[PDB]
Amino acid sequence: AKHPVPKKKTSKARRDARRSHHALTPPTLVPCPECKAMKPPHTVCPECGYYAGRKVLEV
Amino acid sequence: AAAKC
Amino acid sequence: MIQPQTYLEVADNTGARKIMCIRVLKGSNAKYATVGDVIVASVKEAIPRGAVKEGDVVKAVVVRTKKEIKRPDGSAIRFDDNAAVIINNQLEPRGTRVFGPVARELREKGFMKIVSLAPEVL
Amino acid sequence: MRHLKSGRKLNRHSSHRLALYRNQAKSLLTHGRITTTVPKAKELRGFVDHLIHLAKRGDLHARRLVLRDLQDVKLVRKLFDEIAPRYRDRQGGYTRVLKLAERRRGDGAPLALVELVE
Amino acid sequence: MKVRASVKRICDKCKVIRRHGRVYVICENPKHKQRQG
Amino acid sequence: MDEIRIDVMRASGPGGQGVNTTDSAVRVVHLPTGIMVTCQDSRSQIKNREKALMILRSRLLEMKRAEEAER
Amino acid sequence: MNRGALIKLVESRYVRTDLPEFRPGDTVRVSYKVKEGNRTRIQDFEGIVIRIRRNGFNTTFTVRKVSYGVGVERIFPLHSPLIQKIDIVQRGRARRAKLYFIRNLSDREIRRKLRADRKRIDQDRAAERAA
Amino acid sequence: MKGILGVKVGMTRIFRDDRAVPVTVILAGPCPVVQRRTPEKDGYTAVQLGFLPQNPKRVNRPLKGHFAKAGVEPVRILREIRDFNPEGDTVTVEIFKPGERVDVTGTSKGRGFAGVMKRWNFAGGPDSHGAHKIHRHPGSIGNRKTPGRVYKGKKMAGHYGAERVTVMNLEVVDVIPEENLLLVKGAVPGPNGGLVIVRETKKA
RNA sequence: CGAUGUCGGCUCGUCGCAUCCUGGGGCUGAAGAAGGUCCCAAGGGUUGGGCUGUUCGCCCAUUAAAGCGGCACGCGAGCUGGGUUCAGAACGUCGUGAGACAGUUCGGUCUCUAUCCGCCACGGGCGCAGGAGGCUUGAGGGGGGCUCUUCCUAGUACGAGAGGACCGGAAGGGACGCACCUCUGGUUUCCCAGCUGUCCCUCCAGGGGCAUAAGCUGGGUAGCCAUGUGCGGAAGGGAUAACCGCUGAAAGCAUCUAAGCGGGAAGCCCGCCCCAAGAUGAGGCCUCCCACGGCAGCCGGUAAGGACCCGGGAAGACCACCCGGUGGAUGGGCCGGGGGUGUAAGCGCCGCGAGGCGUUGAGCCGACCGGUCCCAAUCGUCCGAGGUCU
Ligand SMILES: [Mg+2]
Ligand SMILES: [Mg+2]
Ligand SMILES: [Mg+2]
Ligand SMILES: [Mg+2]
Ligand SMILES: [Mg+2]
Ligand SMILES: [Mg+2]
Ligand SMILES: [Mg+2]
Ligand SMILES: [Mg+2]
Ligand SMILES: [Mg+2]
Ligand SMILES: [Mg+2]
Ligand SMILES: [Mg+2]
Ligand SMILES: [Mg+2]
Ligand SMILES: [Mg+2]
Ligand SMILES: [Mg+2]
Ligand SMILES: [Mg+2]
Ligand SMILES: [Mg+2]
Ligand SMILES: [Mg+2]
Ligand SMILES: [Mg+2]
Ligand SMILES: [Mg+2]
Ligand SMILES: [Mg+2]
Ligand SMILES: [Mg+2]
Ligand SMILES: [Mg+2]
Ligand SMILES: [Mg+2]
Ligand SMILES: [Mg+2]
Ligand SMILES: [Mg+2]
Ligand SMILES: [Mg+2]
Ligand SMILES: [Mg+2]
Ligand SMILES: [Mg+2]
Ligand SMILES: [Mg+2]
Ligand SMILES: [Mg+2]
Ligand SMILES: [Mg+2]
Ligand SMILES: [Mg+2]
Ligand SMILES: [Mg+2]
Ligand SMILES: [Mg+2]
Ligand SMILES: [Mg+2]
Ligand SMILES: [Mg+2]
Ligand SMILES: [Mg+2]
Ligand SMILES: [Mg+2]
Ligand SMILES: [Mg+2]
Ligand SMILES: [Mg+2]
Ligand SMILES: [Mg+2]
Ligand SMILES: [Mg+2]
Ligand SMILES: [Mg+2]
Ligand SMILES: [Mg+2]
Ligand SMILES: [Mg+2]
Ligand SMILES: [Mg+2]
Ligand SMILES: [Mg+2]
Ligand SMILES: [Mg+2]
Ligand SMILES: [Mg+2]
Ligand SMILES: [Mg+2]
Ligand SMILES: [Mg+2]
Ligand SMILES: [Mg+2]
Ligand SMILES: [Mg+2]
Ligand SMILES: [Mg+2]
Ligand SMILES: [Mg+2]
Ligand SMILES: [Mg+2]
Ligand SMILES: [Mg+2]
Ligand SMILES: [Mg+2]
Ligand SMILES: [Mg+2]
Ligand SMILES: [Mg+2]
Ligand SMILES: [Mg+2]
Ligand SMILES: [Mg+2]
Ligand SMILES: [Mg+2]
Ligand SMILES: [Mg+2]
Ligand SMILES: [Mg+2]
Ligand SMILES: [Mg+2]
Ligand SMILES: [Mg+2]
Ligand SMILES: [Mg+2]
Ligand SMILES: [Mg+2]
Ligand SMILES: [Mg+2]
Ligand SMILES: [Mg+2]
Ligand SMILES: [Mg+2]
Ligand SMILES: [Mg+2]
Ligand SMILES: [Mg+2]
Ligand SMILES: [Mg+2]
Ligand SMILES: [Mg+2]
Ligand SMILES: [Mg+2]
Ligand SMILES: [Mg+2]
Ligand SMILES: [Mg+2]
Ligand SMILES: [Mg+2]
Ligand SMILES: [Mg+2]
Ligand SMILES: [Mg+2]
Ligand SMILES: [Mg+2]
Ligand SMILES: [Mg+2]
Ligand SMILES: [Mg+2]
Ligand SMILES: [Mg+2]
Ligand SMILES: [Mg+2]
Ligand SMILES: [Mg+2]
Ligand SMILES: [Mg+2]
Ligand SMILES: [Mg+2]
Ligand SMILES: [Mg+2]
Ligand SMILES: [Mg+2]
Ligand SMILES: [Mg+2]
Ligand SMILES: [Mg+2]
Ligand SMILES: [Mg+2]
Ligand SMILES: [Mg+2]
Ligand SMILES: [Mg+2]
Ligand SMILES: [Mg+2]
Ligand SMILES: [Mg+2]
Ligand SMILES: [Mg+2]
Ligand SMILES: [Mg+2]
Ligand SMILES: [Mg+2]
Ligand SMILES: [Mg+2]
Ligand SMILES: [Mg+2]
Ligand SMILES: [Mg+2]
Ligand SMILES: [Mg+2]
Ligand SMILES: [Mg+2]
Ligand SMILES: [Mg+2]
Ligand SMILES: [Mg+2]
Ligand SMILES: [Mg+2]
Ligand SMILES: [Mg+2]
Ligand SMILES: [Mg+2]
Ligand SMILES: [Mg+2]
Ligand SMILES: [Mg+2]
Ligand SMILES: [Mg+2]
Ligand SMILES: [Mg+2]
Ligand SMILES: [Mg+2]
Ligand SMILES: [Mg+2]
Ligand SMILES: [Mg+2]
Ligand SMILES: [Mg+2]
Ligand SMILES: [Mg+2]
Ligand SMILES: [Mg+2]
Ligand SMILES: [Mg+2]
Ligand SMILES: [Mg+2]
Ligand SMILES: [Mg+2]
Ligand SMILES: [Mg+2]
Ligand SMILES: [Mg+2]
Ligand SMILES: [Mg+2]
Ligand SMILES: [Mg+2]
Ligand SMILES: [Mg+2]
Ligand SMILES: [Mg+2]
Ligand SMILES: [Mg+2]
Ligand SMILES: [Mg+2]
Ligand SMILES: [Mg+2]
Ligand SMILES: [Mg+2]
Ligand SMILES: [Mg+2]
Ligand SMILES: [Mg+2]
Ligand SMILES: [Mg+2]
Ligand SMILES: [Mg+2]
Ligand SMILES: [Mg+2]
Ligand SMILES: [Mg+2]
Ligand SMILES: [Mg+2]
Ligand SMILES: [Mg+2]
Ligand SMILES: [Mg+2]
Ligand SMILES: [Mg+2]
Ligand SMILES: [Mg+2]
Ligand SMILES: [Mg+2]
Ligand SMILES: [Mg+2]
Ligand SMILES: [Mg+2]
Ligand SMILES: [Mg+2]
Ligand SMILES: [Mg+2]
Ligand SMILES: [Mg+2]
Ligand SMILES: [Mg+2]
Ligand SMILES: [Mg+2]
Ligand SMILES: [Mg+2]
Ligand SMILES: [Mg+2]
Ligand SMILES: [Mg+2]
Ligand SMILES: [Mg+2]
Ligand SMILES: [Mg+2]
Ligand SMILES: [Mg+2]
Ligand SMILES: [Mg+2]
Ligand SMILES: [Mg+2]
Ligand SMILES: [Mg+2]
Ligand SMILES: [Mg+2]
Ligand SMILES: [Mg+2]
Ligand SMILES: [Mg+2]
Ligand SMILES: [Mg+2]
Ligand SMILES: [Mg+2]
Ligand SMILES: [Mg+2]
Ligand SMILES: [Mg+2]
Ligand SMILES: [Mg+2]
Ligand SMILES: [Mg+2]
Ligand SMILES: [Mg+2]
Ligand SMILES: [Mg+2]
Ligand SMILES: [Mg+2]
Ligand SMILES: [Mg+2]
Ligand SMILES: [Mg+2]
Ligand SMILES: [Mg+2]
Ligand SMILES: [Mg+2]
Ligand SMILES: [Mg+2]
Ligand SMILES: [Mg+2]
Ligand SMILES: [Mg+2]
Ligand SMILES: [Mg+2]
Ligand SMILES: [Mg+2]
Ligand SMILES: [Mg+2]
Ligand SMILES: [Mg+2]
Ligand SMILES: [Mg+2]
Ligand SMILES: [Mg+2]
Ligand SMILES: [Mg+2]
Ligand SMILES: [Mg+2]
Ligand SMILES: [Mg+2]
Ligand SMILES: [Mg+2]
Ligand SMILES: [Mg+2]
Ligand SMILES: [Mg+2]
Ligand SMILES: [Mg+2]
Ligand SMILES: [Mg+2]
Ligand SMILES: [Zn+2]
Ligand SMILES: [Zn+2]
Repeated sequence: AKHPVPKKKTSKARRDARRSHHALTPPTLVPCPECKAMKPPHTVCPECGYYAGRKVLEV
Repeated sequence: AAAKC
Repeated sequence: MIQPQTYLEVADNTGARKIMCIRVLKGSNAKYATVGDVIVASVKEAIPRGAVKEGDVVKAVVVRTKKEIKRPDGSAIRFDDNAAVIINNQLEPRGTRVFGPVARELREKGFMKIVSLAPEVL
Repeated sequence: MRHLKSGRKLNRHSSHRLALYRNQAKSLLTHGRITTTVPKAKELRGFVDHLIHLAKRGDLHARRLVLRDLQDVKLVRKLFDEIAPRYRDRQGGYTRVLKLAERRRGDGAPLALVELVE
Repeated sequence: MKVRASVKRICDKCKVIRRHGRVYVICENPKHKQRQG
Repeated sequence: MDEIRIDVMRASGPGGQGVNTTDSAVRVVHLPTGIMVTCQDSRSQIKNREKALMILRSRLLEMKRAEEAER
Repeated sequence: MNRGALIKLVESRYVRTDLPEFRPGDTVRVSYKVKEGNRTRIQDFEGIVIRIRRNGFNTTFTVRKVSYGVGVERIFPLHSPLIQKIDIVQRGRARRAKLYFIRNLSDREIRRKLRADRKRIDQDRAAERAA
Repeated sequence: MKGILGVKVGMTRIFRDDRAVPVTVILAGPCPVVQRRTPEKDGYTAVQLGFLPQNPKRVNRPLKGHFAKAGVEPVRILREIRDFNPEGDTVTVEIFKPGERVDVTGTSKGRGFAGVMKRWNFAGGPDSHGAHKIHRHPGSIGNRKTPGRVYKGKKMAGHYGAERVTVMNLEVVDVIPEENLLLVKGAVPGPNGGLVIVRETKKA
């Protein structure tokens, strides 16, 4: 190869147009039925230890 | 690098 | 699957023992020859005082291939060597004996005298 | 392409991955429940279930077969005398993977528990 | 058909006609047929 | 010159960018007899065409002067 | 649906059960219906079964025989209608499912490696004693 | 012009006149006429076929209303056969007889991101003689300052397969109507279990 | 000249047409067959080798043919580096010499990261005046487009004979293209077995690690594949080119033309296959929800629907697409079948023993075809119309 290199400085408008896709999405959170605390679905509740109606781990 | 000789 | 550079044993008594394929006589640009196809070949090894001699450019029909030939009945057949019978421009053998079995495909392709002279048609 | 290919690679060559499943098997049959990353946990189920099912068979042949992976006669002895009887009437499904809520701090890895079923 | 830039009568039985924007020579002798081109 | 074919092409050997891109080499073919003469003696195609035609003539002459001798 | 069952159902009209069981290492004689110019005749191909690749109705087997100084291998569909009959000529004992290695063996070398399978020879002699 | 929806079952081969016939098995029957496109209403002629009954618990209200207007049980797949007006309200394999020639359309197998060699049969590069990290590369893609660009449609690496492919003029080897089975000679796009469409050939 | 890398090869093409072949013609010193010559025609095709760095050229064996050119003598931020084109050395030659040479000879550092245009793929956003789920028309694009041999007609027409047709009709190929995995043939990183050295478990027996990122070897399912299989080039309609006419003046004849009408190419349009309504000119059909509440706008709560999350998938870089989510057979397990390996361990018997025999087609056993709720797709959350004007 022959060491490609930017031909022009990227403008403030262009670099920020590139970043139009970089916003995070907030995490999906559901209320845990046992203790009402918000937590990701399909995970053992890290607050009360519950999943699928029963206790699965100590907290 | 070769030369234009 | 015979192509240029391929060596074949000679299954006749012309005196040629080994021919080297130089052309697949099958249209403009055939990649391979199988049983019943004709090739042009150089004679790479011959026994003394034969019909043909080393260095001759000759024609031959392929009679056995190591690549298996498949058949409409769903079967196949495979030989231990690649072998050919030297012929003239009228497709007739140039020797008087044919050594070893030959593919029945040769019958279907008008090499009847060869089929006649072979000790087994398979 | 990977069309209809079964089996995860986990960025380990063939012997490292085999040894990985063996060691995770030993830890699981030892502690009953272990935490690991989600993909490892999913793959561990079948590796361990097979060793438990062979233990449920109980013959000498099965014991020597289980021994090729577990290597530990005490642990195999615990497998045949304590673990396997719990599953006599169970037709597979001896292991359970539930996913944890909080990721590993230093690399973001999603975690899960794998445990023997009751 | 002769195709050339100079088309003329070759024999006394030749006929110069203009059909379809082109000059032709026609003749009972088929050697003498000419198109200008 | 109607029974003669003249081929031009790049020459062999030294010259740098010049010899790489210049059709200085010449071949002259006597089409009936088939005998050829080549010349890349100079840098110029026209000089090599002239020298090649000279040698070709001289050689066809010796061929004609020799069959005349054998008769 | 059950795609496997559909294919087996399509195939079942073409399945045979008249042929004797054989194994790689056995010497076998396939009488094969062969067309020759106009007519059809039966041609016997006898040799050692060096391979049986299984796929239900699509099973094929390969038979090897040295014919007039040249090795010949014929590959047969096990359920082809072109096969008149297969006669077991001999039971050989092999240690592996595919006998490719016998292509590079001498005559005595094959004789030594594929010895007579007494067990299945006795099974063959005990059968045919059902009169 | 007749047609039917079907599923690729798998390949096998049958024997017919002492010949092995490679076949692909298709499960085509039965397809209920769900809507007929007419010149008066739609500007063209076609029959919307259904295929495979579906769990009504998974069929939303817009689709349930569509099936209702036909009095037809909910169906997994709706495809139109263009320029086809069957007599009945159901289409079965019976529309084909052994010996006819059909066109089969399916969704090819997806190679994903495919190299220039797999996708376009390019020659790639040499494997020795100094070839430097280009063994599967496409080589030159243009000229120089004229035209100074790359043509549209340029053969390059990219996605391959999982696209509509129609293979044409296939022999109908057999029709087994009690199982809704069509047997076709040769190869048919896509994987086992794929949806296919079987039309009367356009070859003559 | 504060650098526009210079030959040939390779790779990938694309264009021109002054056409190499194939298609259509006129003239022929065209009997037929085969040629010559010119005209039309760029749709497709245009082989493999020996020599040399070669371009070029010659040669071998074929072919329908083995076209010629443009694209920075197309293409080195795509590869090569044999030649050219530095520093070493040598021969011939020139020079007293240092050195010199379109003279020769052997050797001689070719730079991981693509910003913008362009190109191949794939998404995100908004738009297409209600909000939605399907199914579609095809403007416009793209793909493709080759050709040979044999047979019949008929050994006829033609020819003294040798030779040997048109027209029409069959059959079989080569190369290329798309798809496919039944067959043939590959792979198959752990699916089975055998084998050595060493260390270990547990002493025997049986096993495990390592010898590669498989220690080695014999095999090998599914998948992915070609060497394997199917299928394609069309047919057909239309309009034409050169060319051939009909009728027919000007110009009592003649004229394909000036009025008008025919015939006529592998080319052109359509036809075939694929894309496609961002076709902002944003199309059509079938179905679904519906006038909600608060000062062409805002604010919520909803509808039909959708997304999030999860189980996955011959779908896939991510994304997307597709299926499934307990009213469930989606993955995992388990079971049956297929498939591979080829007769496990243990035991008993024979042998001094290595081993052999039997139990036994046994044991093991990825992915393939199925069954089975045993394990996991728990529980949910958030979006999402109220329809401008004439
Ligand atoms: Mg580079
Ligand atoms: Mg470079
Ligand atoms: Mg480099
Ligand atoms: Mg760089
Ligand atoms: Mg700049
Ligand atoms: Mg920049
Ligand atoms: Mg700036
Ligand atoms: Mg700014
Ligand atoms: Mg800035
Ligand atoms: Mg930018
Ligand atoms: Mg800013
Ligand atoms: Mg970025
Ligand atoms: Mg954010
Ligand atoms: Mg011989
Ligand atoms: Mg001989
Ligand atoms: Mg010699
Ligand atoms: Mg000699
Ligand atoms: Mg001979
Ligand atoms: Mg790939
Ligand atoms: Mg893929
Ligand atoms: Mg890969
Ligand atoms: Mg799988
Ligand atoms: Mg594995
Ligand atoms: Mg890695
Ligand atoms: Mg790694
Ligand atoms: Mg990594
Ligand atoms: Mg690592
Ligand atoms: Mg290792
Ligand atoms: Mg442990
Ligand atoms: Mg604890
Ligand atoms: Mg841990
Ligand atoms: Mg881990
Ligand atoms: Mg398993
Ligand atoms: Mg015991
Ligand atoms: Mg979970
Ligand atoms: Mg940390
Ligand atoms: Mg860290
Ligand atoms: Mg998470
Ligand atoms: Mg004149
Ligand atoms: Mg006249
Ligand atoms: Mg000239
Ligand atoms: Mg030059
Ligand atoms: Mg030189
Ligand atoms: Mg110099
Ligand atoms: Mg030099
Ligand atoms: Mg110059
Ligand atoms: Mg199947
Ligand atoms: Mg023998
Ligand atoms: Mg022995
Ligand atoms: Mg025995
Ligand atoms: Mg499909
Ligand atoms: Mg479809
Ligand atoms: Mg698909
Ligand atoms: Mg495929
Ligand atoms: Mg590639
Ligand atoms: Mg390829
Ligand atoms: Mg491809
Ligand atoms: Mg290549
Ligand atoms: Mg290659
Ligand atoms: Mg390499
Ligand atoms: Mg290099
Ligand atoms: Mg490179
Ligand atoms: Mg390399
Ligand atoms: Mg490249
Ligand atoms: Mg440039
Ligand atoms: Mg350049
Ligand atoms: Mg430009
Ligand atoms: Mg795709
Ligand atoms: Mg396609
Ligand atoms: Mg056909
Ligand atoms: Mg039939
Ligand atoms: Mg059925
Ligand atoms: Mg300069
Ligand atoms: Mg500068
Ligand atoms: Mg500058
Ligand atoms: Mg510079
Ligand atoms: Mg060109
Ligand atoms: Mg022209
Ligand atoms: Mg022509
Ligand atoms: Mg012509
Ligand atoms: Mg003639
Ligand atoms: Mg004549
Ligand atoms: Mg002519
Ligand atoms: Mg002319
Ligand atoms: Mg052309
Ligand atoms: Mg050549
Ligand atoms: Mg050589
Ligand atoms: Mg060469
Ligand atoms: Mg050369
Ligand atoms: Mg030269
Ligand atoms: Mg010629
Ligand atoms: Mg010709
Ligand atoms: Mg250049
Ligand atoms: Mg060039
Ligand atoms: Mg270049
Ligand atoms: Mg370079
Ligand atoms: Mg270069
Ligand atoms: Mg460049
Ligand atoms: Mg550059
Ligand atoms: Mg570049
Ligand atoms: Mg550049
Ligand atoms: Mg060099
Ligand atoms: Mg070098
Ligand atoms: Mg210097
Ligand atoms: Mg001297
Ligand atoms: Mg002096
Ligand atoms: Mg002097
Ligand atoms: Mg001197
Ligand atoms: Mg000098
Ligand atoms: Mg010099
Ligand atoms: Mg010179
Ligand atoms: Mg030199
Ligand atoms: Mg020298
Ligand atoms: Mg040099
Ligand atoms: Mg050296
Ligand atoms: Mg580098
Ligand atoms: Mg960029
Ligand atoms: Mg720019
Ligand atoms: Mg761009
Ligand atoms: Mg979009
Ligand atoms: Mg509208
Ligand atoms: Mg609206
Ligand atoms: Mg929609
Ligand atoms: Mg949908
Ligand atoms: Mg459409
Ligand atoms: Mg269009
Ligand atoms: Mg447009
Ligand atoms: Mg078009
Ligand atoms: Mg065409
Ligand atoms: Mg005749
Ligand atoms: Mg007649
Ligand atoms: Mg004659
Ligand atoms: Mg004809
Ligand atoms: Mg093409
Ligand atoms: Mg393909
Ligand atoms: Mg496939
Ligand atoms: Mg298969
Ligand atoms: Mg296969
Ligand atoms: Mg195979
Ligand atoms: Mg294993
Ligand atoms: Mg060991
Ligand atoms: Mg031991
Ligand atoms: Mg160790
Ligand atoms: Mg190691
Ligand atoms: Mg090694
Ligand atoms: Mg090993
Ligand atoms: Mg292996
Ligand atoms: Mg293999
Ligand atoms: Mg396989
Ligand atoms: Mg295989
Ligand atoms: Mg396979
Ligand atoms: Mg494939
Ligand atoms: Mg192939
Ligand atoms: Mg074809
Ligand atoms: Mg055609
Ligand atoms: Mg017309
Ligand atoms: Mg008149
Ligand atoms: Mg008239
Ligand atoms: Mg007019
Ligand atoms: Mg007309
Ligand atoms: Mg007419
Ligand atoms: Mg479409
Ligand atoms: Mg739209
Ligand atoms: Mg659309
Ligand atoms: Mg607008
Ligand atoms: Mg509007
Ligand atoms: Mg527009
Ligand atoms: Mg509008
Ligand atoms: Mg619309
Ligand atoms: Mg419309
Ligand atoms: Mg969606
Ligand atoms: Mg996935
Ligand atoms: Mg995705
Ligand atoms: Mg992601
Ligand atoms: Mg993904
Ligand atoms: Mg996402
Ligand atoms: Mg869903
Ligand atoms: Mg749910
Ligand atoms: Mg399931
Ligand atoms: Mg299951
Ligand atoms: Mg899975
Ligand atoms: Mg089985
Ligand atoms: Mg079996
Ligand atoms: Mg035994
Ligand atoms: Mg045993
Ligand atoms: Mg033992
Ligand atoms: Mg034993
Ligand atoms: Mg004893
Ligand atoms: Mg033994
Ligand atoms: Mg078995
Ligand atoms: Mg095992
Ligand atoms: Mg098992
Ligand atoms: Mg099984
Ligand atoms: Mg399959
Ligand atoms: Mg059930
Ligand atoms: Mg909840
Ligand atoms: Zn909780
Ligand atoms: Zn005249």
